[PDB]
Amino acid sequence: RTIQTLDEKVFQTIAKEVQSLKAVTPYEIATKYGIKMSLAFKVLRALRDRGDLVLVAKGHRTEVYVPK
Amino acid sequence: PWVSILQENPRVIISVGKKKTAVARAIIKPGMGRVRINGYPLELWPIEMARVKMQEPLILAGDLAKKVDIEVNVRGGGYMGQAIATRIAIARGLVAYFQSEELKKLYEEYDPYMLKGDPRRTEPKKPGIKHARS
Amino acid sequence: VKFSPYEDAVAGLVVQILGRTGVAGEVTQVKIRVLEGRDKGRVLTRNVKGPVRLGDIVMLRETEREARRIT
Amino acid sequence: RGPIPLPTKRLMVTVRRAPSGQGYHTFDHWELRISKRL
Amino acid sequence: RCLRCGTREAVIRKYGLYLCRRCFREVAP
Amino acid sequence: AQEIRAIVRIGDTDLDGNKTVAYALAKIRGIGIATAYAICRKLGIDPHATLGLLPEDQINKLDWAVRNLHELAPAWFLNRRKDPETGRDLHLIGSELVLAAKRDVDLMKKLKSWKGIRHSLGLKVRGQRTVTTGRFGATAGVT
Amino acid sequence: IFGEQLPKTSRVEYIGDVPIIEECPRELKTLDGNPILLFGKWSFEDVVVRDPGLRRYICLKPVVLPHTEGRYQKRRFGKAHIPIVERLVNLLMRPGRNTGKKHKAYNIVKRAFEIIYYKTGRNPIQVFIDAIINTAPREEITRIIMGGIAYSVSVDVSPQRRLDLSLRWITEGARQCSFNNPKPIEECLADEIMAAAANDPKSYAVRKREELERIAAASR
Amino acid sequence: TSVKDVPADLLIAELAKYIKDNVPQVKPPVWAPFVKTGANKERPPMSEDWWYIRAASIMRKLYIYGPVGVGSLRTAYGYRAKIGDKTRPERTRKAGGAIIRKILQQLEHAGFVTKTKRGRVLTPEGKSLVDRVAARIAKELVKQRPELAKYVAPP
Amino acid sequence: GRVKPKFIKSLAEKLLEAYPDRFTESFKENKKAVAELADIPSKTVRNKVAGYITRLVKRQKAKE
RNA sequence: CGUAAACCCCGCCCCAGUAGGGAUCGAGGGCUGCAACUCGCCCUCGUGAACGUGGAAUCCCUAGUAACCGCGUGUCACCAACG
RNA sequence: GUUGCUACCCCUCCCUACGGGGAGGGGGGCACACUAGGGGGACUGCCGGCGUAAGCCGGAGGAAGGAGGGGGCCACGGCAGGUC
RNA sequence: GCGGCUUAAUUGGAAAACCUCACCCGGG
Ligand SMILES: [Mg+2]
Ligand SMILES: [Mg+2]
Ligand SMILES: [Mg+2]
Ligand SMILES: [Mg+2]
Ligand SMILES: [Mg+2]
Ligand SMILES: [Mg+2]
Ligand SMILES: [Mg+2]
Ligand SMILES: [Mg+2]
Ligand SMILES: [Mg+2]
Ligand SMILES: [Mg+2]
Ligand SMILES: [Mg+2]
Ligand SMILES: [Mg+2]
Ligand SMILES: [Mg+2]
Ligand SMILES: [Mg+2]
Ligand SMILES: [Zn+2]
Repeated sequence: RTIQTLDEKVFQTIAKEVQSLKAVTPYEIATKYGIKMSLAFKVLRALRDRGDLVLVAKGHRTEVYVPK
Repeated sequence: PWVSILQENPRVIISVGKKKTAVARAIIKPGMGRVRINGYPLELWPIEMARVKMQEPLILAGDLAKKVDIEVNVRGGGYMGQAIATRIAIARGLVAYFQSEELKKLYEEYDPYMLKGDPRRTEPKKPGIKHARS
Repeated sequence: VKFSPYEDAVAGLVVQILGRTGVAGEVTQVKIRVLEGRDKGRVLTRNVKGPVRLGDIVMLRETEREARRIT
Repeated sequence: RGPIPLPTKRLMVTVRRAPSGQGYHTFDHWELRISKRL
Repeated sequence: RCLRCGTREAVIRKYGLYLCRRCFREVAP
Repeated sequence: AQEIRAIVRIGDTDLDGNKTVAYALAKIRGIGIATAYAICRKLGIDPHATLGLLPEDQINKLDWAVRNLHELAPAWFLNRRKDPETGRDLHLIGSELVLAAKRDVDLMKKLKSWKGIRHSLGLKVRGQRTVTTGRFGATAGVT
Repeated sequence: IFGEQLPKTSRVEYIGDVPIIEECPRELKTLDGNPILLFGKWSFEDVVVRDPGLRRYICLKPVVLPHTEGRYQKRRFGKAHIPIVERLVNLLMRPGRNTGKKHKAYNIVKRAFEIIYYKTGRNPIQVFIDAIINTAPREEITRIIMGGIAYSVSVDVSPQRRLDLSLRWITEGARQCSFNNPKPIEECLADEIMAAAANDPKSYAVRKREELERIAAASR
Repeated sequence: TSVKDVPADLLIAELAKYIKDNVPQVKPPVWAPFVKTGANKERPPMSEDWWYIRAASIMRKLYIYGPVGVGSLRTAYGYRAKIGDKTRPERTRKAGGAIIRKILQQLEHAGFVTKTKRGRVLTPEGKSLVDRVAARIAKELVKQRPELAKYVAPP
Repeated sequence: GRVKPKFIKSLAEKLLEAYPDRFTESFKENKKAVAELADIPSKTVRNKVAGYITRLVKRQKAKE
């Protein structure tokens, strides 16, 4: 259970879904999976620290990650 | 008029640039491709628009900028005013130092105000009204 | 041969400014020579809203009405 | 060494152009300038 | 209060000028 | 892992267990954000930790801290310092706080001071004006 | 057609009889012949404006950062010199609590361009130009009084006005989509521009232009 | 190699980590959890290492603007606040003085700061520590940004 | 400069006719001659008079 | 007086009357002054109302202008949501 | 060039990828910038068009182009205007 | 800020605790 606030069955789902996209945002993840955007931030940053994602555009609030 | 040679031989040129209330004095000498505003390197400047505005003349003059050191002293006028003043000083100093007309032509077709400066300054606040409102 | 990117719009060249018109004078009657399409060589006077110069190319959804009073 | 033109001292007095505030707020500027050399 | 006439209304203490803001306009020069 | 506790009762309040500890303790009627942050830093609990995943002993420590902050914080950090009846430094939570606040207004009314008469009349007691905004399109007293 | 000469910095690209005109010099490079990249990332070279009238007023002159100082508004038709991306930046300074925040607008536009490029695989400048071409209205209605009732009547829109209307519609659609909800302004602007480029009817700009054109067709 | 040759954020983070780990004179006081860093601030600082981060910032500012002193530092760490009623227009509030003064005294005890008649200036030990941390940051900075090599290790 | 008032044209004609040979169709020589020849304590009025004399010299050469 | 704010950067918050909003009120600590209750100003802790962009109507503004941001200053023992 | 500016130098401290760099004091200078008094500059001046000609439109050049931009000075007579 | 209402007075016109102050009560 990485990120204790999120269930593993949802985290692995977000993990498999993100590789199918061309560009992902914490807002899009929050809207698609019914979760707070602050939780979507940690969900995306965990994958970035993994190496599944690369940050390609930063800003206050919205972040842009590319799957690779 | 805005560029004054200082030493020659080891050629040194001191250029001036202005915008609103920002005054930039630039010293260009035959060194490496470095450039420093107020003792800070150009590629560590925190405000991104100001940094890019300062470095547009360097981008336009590709390898000529790689043969001279540029030391800039900018004072007053706010961050965009200082960036524009430093940009004007760098462009004028580059043209004066290298004595190039092709570079000046490029600078004027890129931005005609780069070497001509900015005449417009501000407008005062008159009594009986919230601001100038002109 | 083709100028207008759209399909329902023909092109029209501003050849001559005729003069202002409309309520408050925000319309300018202008000589427009038809570009590509039916009436390819026609010359109309049209009402154009907004600033216009000589040489401006405008899009005509229709090329029948001449229609310039805007009283 | 020589005559140095020190920056001049301004004296602004802004007054209301009305004995009682009847009408458009018109303001009168009065200036006293003092130039200094050394 | 003032200098040329005691009014006390628009006292004026700018610098060292003691005038009623209406005497000043007549004596300003 | 451990499922988050949705409701955590600390200091007679069902604080959200999905919120951070400091920003969840502030829901208590005597604890604000500053008091919650001070309590967390004094007790060594992370102020930005999820309240629903905290351990039970830390929950009891938090509850005792909310009930007895006057033992922890300085005198200048409490909502009842230099108590106008007992003379002690106190931090009142919830209902005792509300009763303590009410029994000052009641004392004003049963002395018939200016503030007491204004409280009886339901008007603003601090120096203000009523030819104006004045009349509330809201509710004045919220404590 | 002209007899008044022409200012320099303008260019004529005569095809057949029609004198196509561009107010800005597309061909610009550094001293070494290298290209100039928008934001250091996007090139100004492959961009093609498909509208002949709109080609005159879209300044596709290469600039690293689209920041003119606010010096092209004194003269009539001075907006033809302002870069189109800087026009997009300038139309982001609303409402009144964002006036003058050009750095914030620049950051928003840069993030939107990155999002557009990574979601479409196309040039962000090209997608923005296509959005403008699909959003610009070619008809308008004007007030008319028949004796007390202000009616309407169809008129044509000059290319400058078409460009202004399309830009305002895109920016206001992004702002309305971003207000009072978790969606960020950069993502709202990105989806608005991509929908405008695709001519999807969901977008605010396409809805606004369709409404205006249907009203004009009704009140010819 | 110099303070101006490295980014301020990375330098301040490295200095704060170093002072927290190796400098024991810099210690938060007993009133640290109960206060904000100024008069009219709405919430206390979130980062628990805020005392060490403030000390690192104070050291960098004391290198750059050496002879300042406590009041000039308070103006340096001021902010925009709501002084008085909260429905009035905002003003500028100087940061709190006790935090700044105690941090300067702690740094003087640690040996990185000394006093003059014009303010607290960094000692040679303080300048050495700041420049050493700057060079350590710049060594890794150059590896990702090759353009900065001309400012640190010229050919 | 939009329209030259009465005193401008009056001074222009008097200086042009008192000394018909000291003015030709250049502005610099005209400004120099009017500064030499008239009590002109204002640069703007002097410049306007010089330009107006230039235009008279143009029209007087055009008429023949 | 004086290292202005907006601004930039990093982290937390995630659409909810809320980590928005700061009215009202409780306890306390100071400043000016001869004096602070009617009737001053500042600070700490707590308390968290209306309000989710506002009908008819209506005002100002063409470029370094509008708008936003702060700073100095006038009145001033103290106090500016005003000029 | 009693003040204000720092190109040029030297003394010290610090860093050093070892080339060099940065900061402070001192000297030198008035170069740059700034400060203040006087002067120049822009006048529809040139060109294309139009017009009897007052003059208007476009363009160049120009720091500045159409009264360059802001303000002051407030005609004769009124408002039974406001101010004992 | 003005109007109105209330008032011993809430002052008179078209940066307020004293003073200001011109209003009311009481007194010199
Ligand atoms: Mg202004
Ligand atoms: Mg009050
Ligand atoms: Mg909301
Ligand atoms: Mg100082
Ligand atoms: Mg405000
Ligand atoms: Mg101040
Ligand atoms: Mg709430
Ligand atoms: Mg009290
Ligand atoms: Mg009181
Ligand atoms: Mg509070
Ligand atoms: Mg409601
Ligand atoms: Mg409103
Ligand atoms: Mg004063
Ligand atoms: Mg009294
Ligand atoms: Zn008087």
